[PDB]
Amino acid sequence: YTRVVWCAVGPEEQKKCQQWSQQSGQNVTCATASTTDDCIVLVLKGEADALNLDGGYIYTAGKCGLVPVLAENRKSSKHSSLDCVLRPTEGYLAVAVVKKANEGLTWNSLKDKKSCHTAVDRTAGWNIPMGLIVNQTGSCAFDEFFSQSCAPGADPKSRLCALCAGDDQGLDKCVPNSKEKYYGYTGAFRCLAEDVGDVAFVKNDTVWENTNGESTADWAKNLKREDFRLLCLDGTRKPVTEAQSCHLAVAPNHAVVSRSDRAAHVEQVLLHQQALFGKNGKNCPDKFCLFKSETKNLLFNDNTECLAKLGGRPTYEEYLGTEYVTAIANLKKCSLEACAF
Ligand SMILES: *[C@@H]1O[C@H](CO)[C@@H](O[C@@H]2O[C@H](CO)[C@@H](O[C@H]3O[C@H](CO)[C@@H](O[C@@H]4O[C@H](CO)[C@@H](O[C@@H]5O[C@H](CO)[C@@H](O)[C@H](O)[C@@H]5O)[C@H](O)[C@@H]4O)[C@H](O)[C@@H]3O)[C@H](O)[C@H]2NC(C)=O)[C@H](O)[C@H]1NC(C)=O
Ligand SMILES: *[C@@H]1O[C@H](CO)[C@@H](O[C@H]2O[C@H](CO)[C@@H](O[C@H]3O[C@H](CO[C@@H]4O[C@H](CO)[C@@H](O)[C@H](O)[C@@H]4O)[C@@H](O)[C@H](O)[C@@H]3O)[C@H](O)[C@H]2NC(C)=O)[C@H](O)[C@H]1NC(C)=O
Ligand SMILES: *[C@@H]1O[C@H](CO)[C@@H](O[C@@H]2O[C@H](CO)[C@@H](O)[C@H](O)[C@H]2NC(C)=O)[C@H](O)[C@H]1NC(C)=O
Ligand SMILES: Nc1ncnc2c1ncn2[C@@H]1O[C@H](CO)[C@@H](O)[C@H]1O
Ligand SMILES: [Fe+3]
Ligand SMILES: [Zn+2]
Ligand SMILES: [Zn+2]
Repeated sequence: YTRVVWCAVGPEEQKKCQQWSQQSGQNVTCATASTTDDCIVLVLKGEADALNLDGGYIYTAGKCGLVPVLAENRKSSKHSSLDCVLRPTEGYLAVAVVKKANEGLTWNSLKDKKSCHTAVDRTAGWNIPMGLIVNQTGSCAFDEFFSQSCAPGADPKSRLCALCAGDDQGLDKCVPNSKEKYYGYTGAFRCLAEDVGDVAFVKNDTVWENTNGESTADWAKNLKREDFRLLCLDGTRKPVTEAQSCHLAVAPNHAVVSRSDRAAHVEQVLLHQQALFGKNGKNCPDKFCLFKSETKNLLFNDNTECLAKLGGRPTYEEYLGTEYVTAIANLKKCSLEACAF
């Protein structure tokens, strides 16, 4: 009857997907690709049905005619009465984080310092910070601003990949999937924590989830929040508790995309799947939890409370908002109607 094919990016997501596939009685199955771009192509071809994406990729996917189905929703103070599935999403804060110990480093002295990015083309790790850097720089030269970086998905042999480490044994350097040690929110923050870079571009949640005992990963277990600072755009430095006054931008939540002709079908099965393995699901802690992967953010961010319905039936532009959509257009003149494929 109603069977959905999920697209996993890399071997670790593949493994989580296989687990979810087993436990769902094959109501969901898995396709695997090496990168997000490749997963998008599988969906266009019709060989995969769906995957969850950061806003940067929702933009790529959108030009290709894919559509947002459901969005990640995390815990909230305000909007509290409403059920998670119906509650509007709040977005996330993209911030630039540094070590307190690295004094006199401000937004205005980042020139030729070392940077850690989640990946190329992602919202907090790339589009926002580079969008800003290009704009206040006049130059589309973003690859020469930092002396060295880890920016997964850039040319392996460039300075933008210099700080990337690859895997266990040094392979897959700078691949934009979790084989790369410094990939994604967790990896970029690890890049800073281990003093590989001077600055990481992540979101506010990442700092709080890998400090003060929240993570039990060994590179993060001794980390303290007071040891970091946020860099604000006004040239000041603030404690991490101040993200609401010291952020680069507010980002649209990650969301599930699918081909438009499959949207309804994909929506139905996942609402059912989340009842079963979601945050309150018939079986989260006993058999399987869709929203956990021990801080690795596999398939979905681990802080996800549920996947929310989008009311207003957004096109991908409305979903990303005009604000962010122009930020991307502008950045992309550097490196108007298209679809990468
Ligand atoms: C940056 O990111 C970090 C990490 O995401 C954010 O911090 C996280 O924020 C969440 C919620 O925003 C926080 O949740 C904890 O909060 C309390 C602590 O015990 C727990 O339960 C509480 O429950 C009650 C009711 O459910 C409620 O209090 C009530 O408030 C009303 C009205 O104000 C009042 O009448 C009474 O006082 C009520 O009791 C609270 O809302 C609260 O939820 C939660 O279950 C949970 O433990 C996370 O702990 C926190 N994450 C971490 C790891 O620290 C941060 O907000 C982001 N900042 C910015 C700037 O956006
Ligand atoms: C890099 O550099 C460019 C240079 O501007 C910048 O591009 C864009 O900057 C503006 C921000 O989006 C954009 O202005 C448009 O937005 C206007 C706002 O709409 C108004 O809001 C009110 C408030 O509630 C509403 O009532 C109502 O919707 C109202 O219209 C809108 O009026 C117009 O569409 C404006 O054009 C500007 O057009 C755009 N400029 C260019 C060159 O495209 C990028 O954002 C910069 N990049 C980064 C990362 O900052
Ligand atoms: C796989 O598909 C369906 C999703 O609803 C589930 O089986 C359904 O169970 C209900 C109630 O017993 C029936 O009304 C449906 O008709 C059943 N589906 C069909 C068409 O056979 C089943 O739970 C799902 N598997 C899991 C574990 O996710
Ligand atoms: N509190 C907020 N302030 C400003 N913009 C927001 C906020 N919440 C969500 N957004 C934006 O709404 C857009 C989706 O309509 C997203 O791009 C997101 O950036
Ligand atoms: Fe993101
Ligand atoms: Zn703001
Ligand atoms: Zn509309």
